[PDB]
Amino acid sequence: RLRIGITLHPYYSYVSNIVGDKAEVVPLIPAGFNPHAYEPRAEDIKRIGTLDVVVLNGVGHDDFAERMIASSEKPGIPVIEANAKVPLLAKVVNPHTFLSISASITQVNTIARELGKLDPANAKAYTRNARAYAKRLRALRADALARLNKAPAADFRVATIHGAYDYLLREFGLEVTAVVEPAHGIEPSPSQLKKTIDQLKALDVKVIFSEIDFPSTYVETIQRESGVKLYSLSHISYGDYSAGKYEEEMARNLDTVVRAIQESGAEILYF
Ligand SMILES: [Fe+2]
Repeated sequence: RLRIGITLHPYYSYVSNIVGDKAEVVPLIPAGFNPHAYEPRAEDIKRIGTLDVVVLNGVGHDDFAERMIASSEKPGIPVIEANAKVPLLAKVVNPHTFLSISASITQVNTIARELGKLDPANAKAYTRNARAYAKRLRALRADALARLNKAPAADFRVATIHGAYDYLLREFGLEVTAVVEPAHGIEPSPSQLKKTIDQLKALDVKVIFSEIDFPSTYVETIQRESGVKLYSLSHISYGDYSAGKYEEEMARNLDTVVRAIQESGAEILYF
């Protein structure tokens, strides 16, 4: 029987939906911890010794896992690189591939394929379940985009605190004008925040996508100084691990974006 290690919350959703009850899904770090903050611990490193495989993002969102494997009782534990077939943006790679439907479909497939070689007695079911999960994801996207009447206007500029939504917004045909955090998971300095606030003003940035999971203080200040409309998105990293979390949280993100586009594209009449 298979014991599969996962690093982030969406990967628990991918692996749980591929295996069903044919394997155990084992989170590497505890639920409740912020994966950006998490500093490898003794008990967590010992757990790797109980695993057979570890499913990694490996593009910059689980470096802690690559480190905790090297100090484990299994330094040469079979590793699955979930983003092996995923086209990335932009040495500076955005690791938030999991906050995109098409990028998730490629990761689910890569995972089910590689798990199939490790457990050949269940490769049939893993392929079978990956097609089932993908269908639920394609429809999730389809329904969100079916609620969008008009495409955003030429002047529809968007900004985000965390550099996590470049992949999500790509599926709407949108680009992020500005990211408030200078580097991934790095809080800006007051000098940095003043320049960002100055750039959102110069470029007439319409909406700002803040964090639901681990919010920032400086958000009210950005909203105050620039008059930009605030909307919140989920990195899918807070609380409990579950099979449904990814598709649950993701559908909300897709409707927040649909809401943000429609709330700008508000049509009036007469006189
Ligand atoms: Fe992140």
